[PDB]
Amino acid sequence: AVNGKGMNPDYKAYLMAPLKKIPEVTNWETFENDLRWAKQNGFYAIMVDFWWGDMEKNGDQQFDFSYAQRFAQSVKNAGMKMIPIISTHQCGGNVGDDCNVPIPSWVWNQKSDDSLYFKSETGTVNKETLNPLASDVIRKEYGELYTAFAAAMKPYKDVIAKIELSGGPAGELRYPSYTTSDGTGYPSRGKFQAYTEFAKSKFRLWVLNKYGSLNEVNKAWGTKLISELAILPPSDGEQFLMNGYLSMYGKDYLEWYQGILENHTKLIGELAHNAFDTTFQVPIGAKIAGVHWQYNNPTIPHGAEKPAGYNDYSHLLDAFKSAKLDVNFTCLEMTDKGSYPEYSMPKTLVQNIATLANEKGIVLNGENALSIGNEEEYKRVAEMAFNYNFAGFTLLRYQDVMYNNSLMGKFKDLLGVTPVMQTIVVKNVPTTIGDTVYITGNRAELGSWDTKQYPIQLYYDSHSNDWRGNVVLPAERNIEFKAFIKSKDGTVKSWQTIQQSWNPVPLKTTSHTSSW
Ligand SMILES: OC[C@H]1O[C@H](O[C@H]2[C@H](O)[C@@H](O)[C@@H](O)O[C@@H]2CO)[C@H](O)[C@@H](O)[C@@H]1O
Ligand SMILES: OC[C@H]1O[C@H](O[C@H]2[C@H](O)[C@@H](O)[C@@H](O)O[C@@H]2CO)[C@H](O)[C@@H](O)[C@@H]1O
Ligand SMILES: OC[C@H]1O[C@H](O[C@H]2[C@H](O)[C@@H](O)[C@@H](O)O[C@@H]2CO)[C@H](O)[C@@H](O)[C@@H]1O
Ligand SMILES: OC[C@H]1O[C@H](O[C@H]2[C@H](O)[C@@H](O)[C@H](O)O[C@@H]2CO)[C@H](O)[C@@H](O)[C@@H]1O
Ligand SMILES: [Ca+2]
Repeated sequence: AVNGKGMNPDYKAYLMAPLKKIPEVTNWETFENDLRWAKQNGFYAIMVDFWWGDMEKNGDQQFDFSYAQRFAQSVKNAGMKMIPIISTHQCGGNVGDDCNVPIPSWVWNQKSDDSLYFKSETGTVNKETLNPLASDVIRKEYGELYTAFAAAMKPYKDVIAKIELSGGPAGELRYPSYTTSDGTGYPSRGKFQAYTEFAKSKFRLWVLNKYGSLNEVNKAWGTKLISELAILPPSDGEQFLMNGYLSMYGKDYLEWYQGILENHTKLIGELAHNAFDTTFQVPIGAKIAGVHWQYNNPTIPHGAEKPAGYNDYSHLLDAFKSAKLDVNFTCLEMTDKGSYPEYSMPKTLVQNIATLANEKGIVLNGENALSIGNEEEYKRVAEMAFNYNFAGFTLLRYQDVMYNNSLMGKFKDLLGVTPVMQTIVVKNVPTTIGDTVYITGNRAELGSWDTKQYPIQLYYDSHSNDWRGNVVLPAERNIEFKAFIKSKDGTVKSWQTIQQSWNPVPLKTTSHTSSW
């Protein structure tokens, strides 16, 4: 893996449940059998949406966790684990959505202003999820929902492996900047979503709080604003994305804009921890979308990410570390293109997020953005997952492998692996002062024969005079590998004479000794 390390010893594969409730797909008996089958193919747990629209449909404090409870019961009967996603967003309307579960209708009556929803550059209103600006309403509702959920699911604490929170549209921490109705669907530029009166008002106050008075504002922005009312979000999102973002106004606007999501992250992280830490004691995470289009567009750089709220990923991730939330990213199955007209760079994006997350020490999880119908995509996921220290991978979605045996088989081999620590020993290596020995092999967990970025470093043993090291490997899979020497300058000097192999890697920890 990167930095001479191996794969993450805690890696686990999860299966995304269907969008429709199980009873709308099959019966519980078959479901339990499907779970037992998934478990046999390497899946540790099933991740599932529990919609707010279902749990608190009738009215405030009128909860119904019966479906959730019945679901967990079958997961228990099947000896599986589950990861509930407390989906406080709407189901249906997004790409590939085969459902219709809007959030409780009554929640909208809690305000007379336009503080609860979103409004785009061109006036399009969106109600897929509560506007994170309404932190007072969010604190109350999420707070009550989370605590009610914890109590209702207490009997199933043993089958809950982790809990995922919904931070916005499609359960992702972002603004609803790419939608059909707003004319911003992939792969077009996104539209800023801060045009409600309430949003304008908050930005205005934030600016004034930062500089004190209009005069200081004008001084900092180098503008000639006539009055406080002239402080507004961009009038033209396209011109703003073309070069306005470069000005001091631009930087302030984007800071505030992304800042709303960061504060939201801290808020739900606090509520979640207060509600679950004692009862469940399981990790809590949230999702970051993979807005890969318009990434390298020369005219409107990062023209899709910025409107979505993603301007500075480093700063964004700090909010996660701060809230004590693990991160779940996507687009692990895609490769870079970067050509007109999509200017898509998903892999570069993933590499960047992973690196940042690793540096900050944030537990990293991932998913595939679109359905995978070919083995090649599994390899892409494997390459990313096993070389950038991912702790978990969730496959979307259930039916794709559950009803396709050959596909399910390719996943078991490539992704449904169980990491096991093994000792690799290499004798008689003709190393000279300055050299270091690494191993690289055929599987992604071994760098896929890469000597540049992913080789796994070994350590010299001055007592037995050989090179060794404890490496994490995929249990019960066949591997081939060879050690090689790297110069002080990083040049590959030579390779082990004969290619080694382990068919397969044993399930118990032991050692593989070979000679140069
Ligand atoms: O709030 C000040 C001003 O902001 C916007 O104008 C920006 C523009 O969006 C940027 O692209 C760049 O040109 O800087 C401008 C500010 O000098 C709003 O369009 C405008 O209505 C508002 O007064
Ligand atoms: O639903 C949010 C979702 O949006 C994106 O998915 C894209 C997909 O990558 C494109 O190929 C095309 O199908 O449009 C989809 C929706 O616009 C992100 O890739 C994904 O990370 C994000 O969760
Ligand atoms: O291209 C990857 C390749 O790596 C190994 O082959 C080495 C070989 O062991 C060295 O003696 C020398 O020939 O460099 C080769 C790499 O170009 C693996 O043995 C091979 O299976 C793998 O495809
Ligand atoms: O059930 C999980 C969520 O699935 C959809 O959202 C996915 C989307 O299908 C995928 O293309 C994107 O890359 O990731 C999101 C987030 O997992 C539904 O639209 C969501 O409502 C569900 O929560
Ligand atoms: Ca409530």
